[PDB]
Amino acid sequence: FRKFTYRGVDLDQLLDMSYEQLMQLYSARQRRRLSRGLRRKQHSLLKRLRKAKKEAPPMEKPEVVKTHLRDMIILPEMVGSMVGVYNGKTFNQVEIKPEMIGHYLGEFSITYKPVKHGRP
Amino acid sequence: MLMPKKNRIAIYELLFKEGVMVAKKDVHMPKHPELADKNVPNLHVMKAMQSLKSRGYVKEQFAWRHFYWYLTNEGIQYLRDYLHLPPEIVPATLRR
Amino acid sequence: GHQQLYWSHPRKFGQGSRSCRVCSNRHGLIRKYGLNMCRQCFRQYAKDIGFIKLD
Amino acid sequence: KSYTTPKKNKHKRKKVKLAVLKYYKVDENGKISRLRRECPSDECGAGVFMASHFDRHYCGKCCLTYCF
Amino acid sequence: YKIPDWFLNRQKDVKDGKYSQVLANGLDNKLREDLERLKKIRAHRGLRHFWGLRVRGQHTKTTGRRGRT
RNA sequence: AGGAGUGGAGCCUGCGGCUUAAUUUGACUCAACACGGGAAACCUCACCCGGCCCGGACACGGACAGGAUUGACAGAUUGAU
RNA sequence: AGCGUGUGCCUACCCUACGCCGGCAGGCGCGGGUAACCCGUUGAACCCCAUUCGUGAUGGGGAUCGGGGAUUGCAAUUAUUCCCCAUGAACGAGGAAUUCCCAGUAAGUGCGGGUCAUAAGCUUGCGUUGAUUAAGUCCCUGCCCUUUGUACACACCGCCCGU
Ligand SMILES: [Zn+2]
Repeated sequence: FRKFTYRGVDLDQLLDMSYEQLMQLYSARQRRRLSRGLRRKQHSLLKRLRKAKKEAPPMEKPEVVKTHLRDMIILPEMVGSMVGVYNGKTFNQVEIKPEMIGHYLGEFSITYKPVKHGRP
Repeated sequence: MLMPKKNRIAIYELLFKEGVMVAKKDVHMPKHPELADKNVPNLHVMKAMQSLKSRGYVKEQFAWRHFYWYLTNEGIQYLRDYLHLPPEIVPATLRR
Repeated sequence: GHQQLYWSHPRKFGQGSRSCRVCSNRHGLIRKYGLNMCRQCFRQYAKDIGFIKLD
Repeated sequence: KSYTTPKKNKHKRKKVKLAVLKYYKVDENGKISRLRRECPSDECGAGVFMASHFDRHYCGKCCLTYCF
Repeated sequence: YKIPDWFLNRQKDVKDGKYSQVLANGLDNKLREDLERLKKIRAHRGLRHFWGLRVRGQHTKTTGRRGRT
């Protein structure tokens, strides 16, 4: 029930505010990726992924597009999505939160099983 | 082996002038260094000369990273048959 | 495209930018004075370079 | 060999017949009447036609799409 | 009182974004809602903090002997 | 006779064991264990999950310019235009 | 102080002074060097001088942990690296056992090379300061030699007796 904000501004403003100030809103590591240049040397799949998140289904559960990417910086443009990133074998499904922003998608997916121990 | 025609006859005419060429072993190299005037590969070139090895027209030595090819007189008359030239021009190896 | 996907990892940097100039293996390279050639072939052909046993 | 994962077969181009006889229209006169629009670019020659799709015509080695 | 902003310990907080200091109880509280924030957002750092293992990305095979009995 | 120590505490690295879809393998007293010049984010890679290309030179026999096949576009499709 | 290193066939990654911005890591211009010339008189560390500290797990020790900022690269999450502020655990000189060492030697320091796009807790060298103890033994631990016995020669992991 509590309102959500990111450094004093609200999610409608986040979808209203653009990249040249999203760099100063975000941290130094995130903005260094944004300030490196165009997303076309290798990030053509990133461009088609933001298009595939820009296409809008009607009011139901959000569309499922599995991905082979773990170095994605998640943006406010595709919050509330339905996505599973590649883990080497399968796809871990995580519903996109509004506090989900600011991190990596491959950070939020577990890859190795937690280690159990029986008898040596 | 979906290789073109004009590049191969360019290789053949530069073979008929001098019957020896050198080529380094590098599959990941799209351009020949000596034949920089036109767009030619290298892997198709070395596959063409190992096809000439399978036919029995040259002999092959590989020293460090470069393939070496040597022209034979039976290879010379094969070049004369394939290029259809009269027997009046000879490669410069036999000349003085 | 296979012809455009065949070179997707550039070899501008890293260990893959160079290999041995004799045995063509990417281990034990000597970048000092631009030898760019592995240590065992270095020991095999070190006498032919001019390298001597003095120390 | 036949493994657990089935192998998708390669694109078997079906051998069509009388295709080269399908370019121009045969009439009483000797004039030509082709059903494919010509290629005005310099990448593909003047004798190179387009494709015959349902909506838009496509080049060959030019790989150029001219919409309407 | 004209101090530099970079000299503070906590800069650009996720709640407000303004530069400020923190108190001892405030530091303990801020660390603890960071703890269940990571636990409820279900991240790898949150699971590592929940299991009590190394979260900064180091080896554990030889070191870290005082983890449990 | 001594000196510096190690083995004790924390930290880096290797091996064994456990775990893992995979935790690739060699090396077990001197004479293996900061060794393979091996400080592995991607290539390294030899390990697992996934998808294409042939790089089947060729000898013979079925097919031949009337076509033996590669290179691609609205869109389901992994992972990619 | 001294070994050094310093712009590349494939190849594109060189070493830097000077002048501004910023606490800082770093950012932009500005020259030199294919090298005793330019970095560089390589103003290195240790040590010395003058305060502060006062036997208290403490101003020792900096493991662990949160946030912010910079560079490399297509990409840093399973922190690549660095900088700044907070966080201050174990540790009061370590049992059995065990290693290296005779003069510029051990040891305390720092600097180069390899590793290297980013790069040293590893290794190889360089340099500073610089000792205690001994000119012997076979006790331990191994090696070597002589003599002696052999019914052993594939050689004690040997040959060989009886139920
Ligand atoms: Zn065309």
